[PDB]
Amino acid sequence: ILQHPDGTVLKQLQPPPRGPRELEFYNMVYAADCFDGVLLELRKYLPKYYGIWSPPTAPNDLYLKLEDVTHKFNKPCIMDVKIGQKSYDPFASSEKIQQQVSKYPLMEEIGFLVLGMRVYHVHSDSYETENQHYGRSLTKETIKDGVSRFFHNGYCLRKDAVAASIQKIEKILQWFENQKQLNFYASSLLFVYEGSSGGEVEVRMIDFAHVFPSNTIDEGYVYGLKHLISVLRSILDN
Ligand SMILES: COc1cc(O)c2c(=O)c(O)c(-c3ccc(O)c(O)c3)oc2c1
Repeated sequence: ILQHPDGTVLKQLQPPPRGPRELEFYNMVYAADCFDGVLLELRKYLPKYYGIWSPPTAPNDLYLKLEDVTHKFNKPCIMDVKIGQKSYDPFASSEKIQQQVSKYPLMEEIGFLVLGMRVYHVHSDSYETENQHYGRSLTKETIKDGVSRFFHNGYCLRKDAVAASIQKIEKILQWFENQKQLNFYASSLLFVYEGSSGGEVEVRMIDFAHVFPSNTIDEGYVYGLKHLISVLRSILDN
């Protein structure tokens, strides 16, 4: 993900079929002639999309030009959380389903997975980062404390950012409770708050290489959001 100074990032398309599917998702949602109310409302929760991009001398090399959701922050604290009970799509082979469930076998039980975090610590004027193995190590016994770490700045728990995150997730949940036309697999929520207020908190949906047409509620995604809200809610009692 290449960061441009003008507040928009360039996300390289994943290899096929994943990159192409993510391009068609953004194109569908941000279609200039779209008047589907479900899709127009969905735009509120995604990074703004500026179209396909490639370097002038390299039309082979495909990127999505997207809003940098951290741009308005001075010391952004960033957490990426995968949502859903299944991290594989409805058309995966048995081998791939097994590979995806083995990556984190608690996905069905918990409904979400912390992919990484970058947290600003006030006393040291520095960041502490957690990679993919942090969230994959969390169980039902340790998910609450695992999530809490994102909101602890070295001297206090940022309950303002926790409460704001609940309020922003709730609008996303309401969108999912009022649509029956898309199911989202291996998609995420990007959380951002100000490390240096309630407070600039940004919560945005990202990662759309496995979004499919459907006739039903995305039950796995709803389950994940609800459980994530419940965990964040319990953190307010710390
Ligand atoms: C579909 O994918 C997207 C779309 C986006 O719009 C952003 C985005 O805006 C962003 O800041 C980041 C990001 C930047 C720096 C980090 O350290 C980090 O963990 C995430 O990832 C994105 C991914």
